[PDB]
Amino acid sequence: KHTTIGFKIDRPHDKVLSSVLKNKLSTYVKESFKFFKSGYAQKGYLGSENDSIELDDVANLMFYGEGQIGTNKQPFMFIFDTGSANLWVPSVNCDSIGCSTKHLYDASASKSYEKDGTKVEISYGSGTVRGYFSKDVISLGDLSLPYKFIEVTDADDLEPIYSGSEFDGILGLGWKDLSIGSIDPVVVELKKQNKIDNALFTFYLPVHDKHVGYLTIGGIESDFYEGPLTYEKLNHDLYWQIDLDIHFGKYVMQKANAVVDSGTSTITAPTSFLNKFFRDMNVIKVPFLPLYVTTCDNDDLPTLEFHSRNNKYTLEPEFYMDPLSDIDPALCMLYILPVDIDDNTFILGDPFMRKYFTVFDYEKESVGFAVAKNL
Amino acid sequence: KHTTIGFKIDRPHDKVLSSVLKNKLSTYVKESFKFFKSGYAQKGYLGSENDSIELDDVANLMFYGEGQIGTNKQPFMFIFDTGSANLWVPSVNCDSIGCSTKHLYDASASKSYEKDGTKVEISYGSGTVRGYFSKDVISLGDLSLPYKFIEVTDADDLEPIYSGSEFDGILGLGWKDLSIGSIDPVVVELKKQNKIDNALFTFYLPVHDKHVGYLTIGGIESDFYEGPLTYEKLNHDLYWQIDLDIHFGKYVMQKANAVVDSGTSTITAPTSFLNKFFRDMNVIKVPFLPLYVTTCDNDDLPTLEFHSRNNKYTLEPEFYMDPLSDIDPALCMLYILPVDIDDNTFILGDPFMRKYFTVFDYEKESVGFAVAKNL
Repeated sequence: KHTTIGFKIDRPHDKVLSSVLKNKLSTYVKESFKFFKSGYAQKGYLGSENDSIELDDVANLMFYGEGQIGTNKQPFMFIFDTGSANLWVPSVNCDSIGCSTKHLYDASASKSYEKDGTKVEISYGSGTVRGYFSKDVISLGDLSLPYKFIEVTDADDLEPIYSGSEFDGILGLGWKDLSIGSIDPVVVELKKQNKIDNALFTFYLPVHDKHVGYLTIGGIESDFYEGPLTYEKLNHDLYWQIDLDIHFGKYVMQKANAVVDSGTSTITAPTSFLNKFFRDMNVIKVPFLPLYVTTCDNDDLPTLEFHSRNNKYTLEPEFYMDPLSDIDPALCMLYILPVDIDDNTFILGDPFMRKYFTVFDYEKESVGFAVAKNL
Repeated sequence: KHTTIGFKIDRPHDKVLSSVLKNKLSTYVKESFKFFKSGYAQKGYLGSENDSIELDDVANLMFYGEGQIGTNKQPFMFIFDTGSANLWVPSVNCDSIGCSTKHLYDASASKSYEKDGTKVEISYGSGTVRGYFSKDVISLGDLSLPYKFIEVTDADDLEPIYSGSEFDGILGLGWKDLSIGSIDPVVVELKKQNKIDNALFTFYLPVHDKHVGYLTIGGIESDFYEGPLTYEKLNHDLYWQIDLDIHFGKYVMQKANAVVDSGTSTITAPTSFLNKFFRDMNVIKVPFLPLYVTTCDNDDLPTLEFHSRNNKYTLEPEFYMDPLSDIDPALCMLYILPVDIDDNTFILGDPFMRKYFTVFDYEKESVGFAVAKNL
């Protein structure tokens, strides 16, 4: 009924596990864990100021390569960003060495191009791009619309991520125009132009395949979930985040800020909060590897809880643990990592959304949750 | 000619390595080193706020020799400690668990015992003993004098080192500190009572028997050194501390304070200074073990230099490293540790004393160094 587009996910731990096998670091990982099990060193290690998780360690990049712009169907690889409204592609006029390997946009080749030319710059966490506004028809599956996007002519300040990544541009699934302008995100614009039923999108992330996800635009496919669909009002005008009381075992943070983001590869929690939980659960960090590890048969590990005013969400260990099958199947890595955004911000990333189908509704200014149906 | 007393030497790294072996951590040590010298993550690794060197446990060298008290010459093993000015033995009145295996002083069995009874608490490293003052005849080699010392009645806070080591008490070869007590240390008192030629003592650690050393009291034995013997005036009133410019390869600290110490198993250096040197030399800390390791075939390791106003002392790599023969004979441990004791302060412990015959002169308020005679 509603347009569904498949995407692929670049899982950050895949290159880490690859490196571990390639550099013969399996024994190092195993002995590191064994060392805290030898009881020699008392504490159990959870990292340091220099040995800590960074935002890049939890970036779950969502790639979509079927989008096209203009009458001559110019192809691009996009990544999704749930944190902003902007859509941009690199210009044929971009002279950056980063642009030399990308699919470029050529306005002169599209009969539906409409000039704007207003100079603009936008900044992400990984850097800044500059260019100017342009309008043309963007196609995403069976949806097409004239849309005002940014044509990037300078991507020098998006280094080293840009030249080292396989995307051309970014497609915004958030609220905030990062520029001086106030351009609606593409899902809102689709609704404004009467091309979809409602200004909403959903994420279905199949539990059986962690490298794929599905984005549905314009309405809810009930085949994706079972049981109640429940909504939580956003606690912010510009981001998909909500208020939740969050329980990690006996540790509770009341009225936490929970960001819902399929672009984050793990659950994240404030470092001080998570370290108390991990210490109790005999979880350790492998020194200078982005890996938190415990035994798979660890029967202290609880079902996480997330309480709103009216609803209660839970996440069983099977969703936030995965065995290190190529190292030692008795050892599991955890998909809960420490990230300090502020005092009370958690991110409900990929593992949460493998259990819960999610609805992002611009009209209702709410996120909806339902237990995903595994197909 | 002058009184020479032999002593046993207890080096703390032997206990560390025995524990590594017993706990089957040899592979952990080797793989940890292989990980970090590989430089995969960074040019690590040198510890952190959550992986630190603890001075008192890690580097507690013990020289211990025989002494007697009382007219029935009750025998004790004393630590010969240049960092303190107290003399104490455990009392028959000590009911501490740790005292149950020690030689205990019995005042009632000595005709020359004179009561005092003033109660005191004195500290050593992270530990303290409590007891009270007594006076009796102390015998050291062929010397004998009436002396005021402490009978310890509570050694509970000197655990676990007390019950884990062979010594009974401690003999102070340091300076009187009136904020602790007013008793002149035994070597000063011996000269006061005209029982030795001069208020000085020396240490000789012959290389041909590494588990034994020699304390000489009252004068300098020519048999123990070769070449010139040069003195350095103390730059402190309470400690055997001197002013040096110190070279660790290309890293130079001007106006360093260096304490010569019979209770320290390593050279110690300020962390920021030493870490620069270790990074350059591919020296790595084994995480959560007090071991700094490199390959034995490391040709970059330099002869350390110690410059005073008039003299220059040096310490070749042979003195500050040793192969880890029972773990991996291709790896060597370094006897240099990062400890922040105070501004610009280094300790010259065992590795320095193994090259240099050392003279501690109370009258000249100086230390003296000469190359020790070893065939």
